[PDB]
Amino acid sequence: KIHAYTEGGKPLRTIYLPKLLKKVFLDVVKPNTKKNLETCGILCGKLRQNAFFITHLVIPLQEATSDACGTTDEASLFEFQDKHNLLTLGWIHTHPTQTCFMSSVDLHTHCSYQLMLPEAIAIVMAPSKNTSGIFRLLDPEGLQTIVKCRKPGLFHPHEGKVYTMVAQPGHVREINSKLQVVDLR
Ligand SMILES: [Zn+2]
Ligand SMILES: [Zn+2]
Repeated sequence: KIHAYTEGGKPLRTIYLPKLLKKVFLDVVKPNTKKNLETCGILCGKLRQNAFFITHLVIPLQEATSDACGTTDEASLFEFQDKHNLLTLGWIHTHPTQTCFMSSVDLHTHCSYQLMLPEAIAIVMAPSKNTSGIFRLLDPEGLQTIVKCRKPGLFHPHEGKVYTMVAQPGHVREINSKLQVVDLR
């Protein structure tokens, strides 16, 4: 039995993550990584008995670059999530050649995730360098920094420690659960 807490003491509910998810996602977006392109996908699922279970990897309509990859139809995703009663628990994306780390845009993106949902996680694939990582912002020091950060330019550095890695064991907990990929493209 694990109880995890935030930098400021808020308790963190567990997130159950399918062991298959990471490689399945890497497979689904292989067309972009072999083409050296960033591909993101949304981690959805249910609140059941005070924990979150990730049940769906939703791949949104998106615009992929070598360095970022936002969603480009937020409405089709919301329809889909509303239809199937699916909360957002985080997201995952590929760094095709780059290392395993949270880029500057990656922290601004995750910031609005972790604001909606304190437990939210960002998963990062580095398929060339053969690494992955599950990250979150520091709560509150790191959210504070990124909410105050209206500074410009998309690789802009950040003051002090901004993000960290969900720990092992943690509030993220890998299990052998079934998995559904939903490709919205
Ligand atoms: Zn990134
Ligand atoms: Zn910034």
